[PDB]
Amino acid sequence: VSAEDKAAAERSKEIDKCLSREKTYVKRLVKILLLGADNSGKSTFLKQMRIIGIHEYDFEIKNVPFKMVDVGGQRSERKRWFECFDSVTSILFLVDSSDFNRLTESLNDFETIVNNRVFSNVSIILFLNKTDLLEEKVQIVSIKDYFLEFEGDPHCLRDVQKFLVECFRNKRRDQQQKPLYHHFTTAINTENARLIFRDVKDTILHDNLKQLMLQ
Amino acid sequence: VQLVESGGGLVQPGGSRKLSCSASGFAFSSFGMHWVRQAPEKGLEWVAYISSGSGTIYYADTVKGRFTISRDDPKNTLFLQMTSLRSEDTAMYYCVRSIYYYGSSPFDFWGQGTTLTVSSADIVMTQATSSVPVTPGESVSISCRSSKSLLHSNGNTYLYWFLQRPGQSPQLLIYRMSNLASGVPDRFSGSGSGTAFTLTISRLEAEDVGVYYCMQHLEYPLTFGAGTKLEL
Amino acid sequence: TASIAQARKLVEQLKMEANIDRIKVSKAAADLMAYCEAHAKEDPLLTPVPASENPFR
Amino acid sequence: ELDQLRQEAEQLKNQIRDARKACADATLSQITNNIDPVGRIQMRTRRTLRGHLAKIYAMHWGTDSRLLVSASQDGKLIIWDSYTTNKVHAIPLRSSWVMTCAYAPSGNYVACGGLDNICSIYNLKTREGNVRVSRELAGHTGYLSCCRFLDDNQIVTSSGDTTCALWDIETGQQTTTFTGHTGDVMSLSLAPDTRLFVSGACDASAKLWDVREGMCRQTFTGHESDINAICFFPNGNAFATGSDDATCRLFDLRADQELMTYSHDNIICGITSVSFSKSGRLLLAGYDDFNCNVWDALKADRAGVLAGHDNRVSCLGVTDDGMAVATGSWDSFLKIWN
Amino acid sequence: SSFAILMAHYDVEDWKLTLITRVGLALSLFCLLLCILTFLLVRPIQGSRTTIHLHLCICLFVGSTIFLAGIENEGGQVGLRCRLVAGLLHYCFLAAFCWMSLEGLELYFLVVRVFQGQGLSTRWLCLIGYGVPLLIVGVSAAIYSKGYGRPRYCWLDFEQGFLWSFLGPVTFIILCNAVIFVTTVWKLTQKFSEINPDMKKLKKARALTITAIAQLFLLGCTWVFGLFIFDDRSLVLTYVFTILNCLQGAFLYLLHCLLNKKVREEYRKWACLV
Repeated sequence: VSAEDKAAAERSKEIDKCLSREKTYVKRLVKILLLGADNSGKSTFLKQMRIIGIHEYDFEIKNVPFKMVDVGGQRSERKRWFECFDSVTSILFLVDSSDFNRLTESLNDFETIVNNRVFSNVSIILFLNKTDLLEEKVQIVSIKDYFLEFEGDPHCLRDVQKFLVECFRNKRRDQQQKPLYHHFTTAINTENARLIFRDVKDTILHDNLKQLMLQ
Repeated sequence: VQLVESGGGLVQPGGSRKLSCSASGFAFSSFGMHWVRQAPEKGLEWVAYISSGSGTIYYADTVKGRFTISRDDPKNTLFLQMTSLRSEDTAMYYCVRSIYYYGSSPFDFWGQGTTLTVSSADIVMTQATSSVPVTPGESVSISCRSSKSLLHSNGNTYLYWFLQRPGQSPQLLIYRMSNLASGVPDRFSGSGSGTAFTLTISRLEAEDVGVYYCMQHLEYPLTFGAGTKLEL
Repeated sequence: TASIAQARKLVEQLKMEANIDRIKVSKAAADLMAYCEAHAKEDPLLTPVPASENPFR
Repeated sequence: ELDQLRQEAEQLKNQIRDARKACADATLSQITNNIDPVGRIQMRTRRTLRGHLAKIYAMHWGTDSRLLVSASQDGKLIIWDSYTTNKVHAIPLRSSWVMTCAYAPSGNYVACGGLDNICSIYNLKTREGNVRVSRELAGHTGYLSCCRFLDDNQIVTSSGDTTCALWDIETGQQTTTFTGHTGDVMSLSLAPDTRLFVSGACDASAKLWDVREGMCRQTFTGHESDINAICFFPNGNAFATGSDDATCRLFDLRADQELMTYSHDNIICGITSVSFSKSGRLLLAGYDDFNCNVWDALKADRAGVLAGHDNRVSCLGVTDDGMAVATGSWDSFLKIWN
Repeated sequence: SSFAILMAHYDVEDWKLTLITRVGLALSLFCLLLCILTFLLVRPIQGSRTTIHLHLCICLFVGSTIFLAGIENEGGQVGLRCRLVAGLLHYCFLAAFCWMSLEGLELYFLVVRVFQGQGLSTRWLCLIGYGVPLLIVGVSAAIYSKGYGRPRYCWLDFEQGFLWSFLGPVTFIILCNAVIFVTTVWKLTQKFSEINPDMKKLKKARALTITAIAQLFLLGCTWVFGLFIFDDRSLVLTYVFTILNCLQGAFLYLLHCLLNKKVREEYRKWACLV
């Protein structure tokens, strides 16, 4: 309107188009939060997923974006500010099973994380890592030397596996508004993405159907 | 930054010609471009204007329909094409950069120009005088006149002061009538009353001579004055 | 003797925080309200301005 | 030994308590019991600024009261002209979880910081035509809460590792560090004279700090949970805090005790942001109930409400000339009120 | 002369049908108008589904108003008014059916592909809803423009099979939506226990019976009976068609507006404000 604010308006329109070019990508994004341990082989899992303070990873599966957030051992943060992950759809937990002496430690973290208020509407995906040293240790070292509630024999693998899963599952107060999932992977390094994909799809379908059922 | 132009020469009546400008050292994809002309022994005149985003184009009234202005962002090259030249098109050309957002300083960097030889709503400015003898150590005020108010409703004022030292390209002295451009000694100033404006220089020294120009940018087209020559 | 050093540091901090010039509450409240009333006439949010001079009108 | 030092500390604490109690000759309510209520304040939207794609987390006004910077959790800063809702600049960031921003007084630089534990300083006036980063400041061991400029070469930084730092921008090294809190720190503010500054630290305690020396001069207590906001009164001898107790408090630095409490029975949500006005008469605060409240500071009553947002309000700002108010909330919009 | 003459094929005449048609269309018009108001007013519920609901309600309101106003003719020679009325009714009802098809496609996106990486723009939805009916009317008029209007009614003649110009687009829609409905219900019966764990057999059964009936009156499958109204020896189907389809809008609101929780919250907020 003054021969120079017209140029300013044109500049603003260019910036507006540049911003609006990204909404179609922001609106189709899935976020996962990864938690693990120093001995749990997080790096090997990330490398084998063909990917690439806080680390970010971005990839795509079957034309759907995915973003993964690696917290480099900052779990000591226990205040509400650190719960700015309210947009997350799943928490992926890697836990060791061959080093029995550390197992209890993992549980003490687990019960701390999944019982917070913000994560009551999110799903938990549990991985028991590498799960093949047990096949060579259950016949060597009995699992009764560290735990007392076990009822089965030291040598049958299935009993030990069921016991582990039950101990992990019994840590949730008001267990689940969305279910817990679990799998066994050693060096598969190829099929993990499909399992994550199916579990995320089930959670989103859960939410869609609950939204549709408005009576 | 740096701008280098090319394409001059001598032409016969009829025919066509093409001029090019190449930029180096800055973000050519966020600036706006102007082409300005100069008579062999006289003042300046605006030729054409193109803007970033390729949204607007403005041409001159004396040459509309024979000329075409265009740009190419990835290669940083600007083109002007001309046809059917007459004896009134003997002149020396220059390119000018300008950027418009809140607080910018348009007309900051001028190129080096080139030579080309051929065998009622506009606001008219008048330069007060052609020559003023001065001496080193004194102060000087150089003034020019206008035909309409240059103060728009939003607090602005649109008159520009440039200087042309002997044998060089123009350099910005004052933008928007009261400000000071970068890389300039702090002994210059500008002020004036409605439609009558004046540039003030204190402590006249060497390499402070040339010819001074006052330009307007309120509403296309752009119009120049005759110029004022200084003798030290 | 890390505990002794920590206790000494706490004692030093408290000693520094002890001998500080103090005044009454009434003077502080008086200063606050005086500052408010002094510039009460120039606050555009608390006292509106004519519509003509308002940039956002 | 340890017991004797503890007993001496207890004696000093008793001395401090007695000194604080002896100076309470009156309450703030009794002195100002003859001041006219402000009445009712009905503010309204003047412009709506659109364009962000996520939640706003911080904003800062400029020194000319026309330009502002805003920042969201999608990795972008935007410099807006508030008169014509023009966009002057859009700057992309390198990390997405970023929790503070600031605007340099001279109009040349900006700053940002967050979970990457590094503070970035950006330059605006360039001969090439772009906005490019100039400094990265590193040395903290925890997340970054707030950062404010002091001059064109000195900056102040607060983190959640219980420390604060003063930085020289030209060199890139800390000149002094402030330690003495137990829990992590959330917010800080600077006095008009630019010689002292205050901060609160998630332990129901607040501290005042001296820049030229490096020592803590005094601390105050009284809350029951975290402290989420803090601000300076215009004259530089007062401050106000908000907490997750839904209770706001006003402290003075020369009375060495608490002065005023703002609370209501129908409110059960905490305070996210606090700011003052030009004359110190309006105290403005954003809550988790989806709106903002305008308090009369010297009365501790409700003067007005701003209820235009569809989500939690987390950013509140006031001009240097007193002509506007700016709000930003989780709905991805900024609003200007007058 | 009732509302069952639209899908009639033997010039049915009876007064009971006329009375049913009048009462049903009156209630439908009232409910549909107040539907449009409510969907324009309530904020927290914008999305694709709200848009398609709004457009469907508008089309039904306009078409029902025209039909109730001007179907009956003078019984003699046909003027221009009768032909224009026939064309306008044809366009309006085809528009309603296309909005129903778009509702079905939305449900497909919502239940088949859970990923929210798709979606459509308001412009394309408006183009598809109001564009195909115009093309169909234009082509039909170009081929045979003497078929519009009848000696006793301003509806399509039976010559050359011209009535199929309304039963062509309709049938093809139903046989698609009838698929989607089944799929949706099926999946709910594999999930209800995991969404409401404290419900018995009655609660679950009632929850899977109050939802399916709600979904039936958008996917316009209640019309199927009317496709068989072609004999004077079969009046039970005609009565079913008239009584069920005249109450389309009233059932739409009783299912999708009153029984929604957020709508009740906004209604209570409105009452508190005023």
